[PDB]
Amino acid sequence: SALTQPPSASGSLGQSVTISCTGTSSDVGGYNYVSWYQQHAGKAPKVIIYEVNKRPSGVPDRFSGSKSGNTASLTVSGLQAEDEADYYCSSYEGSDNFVFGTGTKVTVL
Ligand SMILES: O=C(O)c1cc(/N=N/c2ccc(S(=O)(=O)Nc3ccccn3)cc2)ccc1O
Repeated sequence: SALTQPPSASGSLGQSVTISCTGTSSDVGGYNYVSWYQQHAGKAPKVIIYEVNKRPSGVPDRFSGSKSGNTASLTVSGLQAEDEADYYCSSYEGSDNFVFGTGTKVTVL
């Protein structure tokens, strides 16, 4: 029981990176309650997106979410050096329960 994410992804500075988060019709595909977290090495996780494509305050406009079917995604557009980090998704999966993805390490070329 984990959501599927690519282990790693790279992009050039100023370009975009997209990270997918694939589950099933019982979680990612069944609800609009996908969240994304950014974690720099040895630091606490930052909430970047909730409810598929809502941003907390302080998250730049260049981070966005989308979802189609059983796959949600996070795009980091206008890639900056500080965007190098591990990124995790999560979903609601029914009955007051949540499930996390396995994480993607994003590097800048
Ligand atoms: O500042 C904020 O906006 C802020 C927002 C935060 N959002 N946290 C989350 C984390 C996950 C979700 S979610 O995509 O799972 N959505 C939901 C929605 C309703 C019930 C359960 N889950 C929803 C909100 C958490 C802390 C904060 O400070």
